[PDB]
Amino acid sequence: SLPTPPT
Amino acid sequence: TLFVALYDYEARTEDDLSFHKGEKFQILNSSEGDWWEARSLTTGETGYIPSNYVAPV
Amino acid sequence: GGTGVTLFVALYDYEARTEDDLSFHKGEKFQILNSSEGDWWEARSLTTGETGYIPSNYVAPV
Ligand code: NA
Repeated sequence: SLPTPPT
Repeated sequence: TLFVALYDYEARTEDDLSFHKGEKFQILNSSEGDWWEARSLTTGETGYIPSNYVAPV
Repeated sequence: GGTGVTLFVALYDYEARTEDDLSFHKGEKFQILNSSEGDWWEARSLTTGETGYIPSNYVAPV
């Protein structure tokens, strides 16, 4: 349920 | 035992913290899954953070 | 925009959904090679030596 990093 | 934010995060739920890249945290509970309870060392606020957004100092 | 650390651990098992994906198990260690696409990262498995795509919300810093 973690966000994807904003990379 | 300090952790550091790798990225900014904007939380939209009541119990999740918003934070900026570089913000420092003490982890309070990592036992309940991949959202950890933490204290921001900027605000003193406690709430949940996504554990993939922070790394050990 | 990238990640300041480069050594990651899988939080979950993952089965490749395409030939250029890695499959991996919880605990597996990775070096990240390219994070610039966002949701999908290129990584090297430190178990197999193989390079391929991983879902970026499946891993966390060691
Ligand atoms: Na909040």
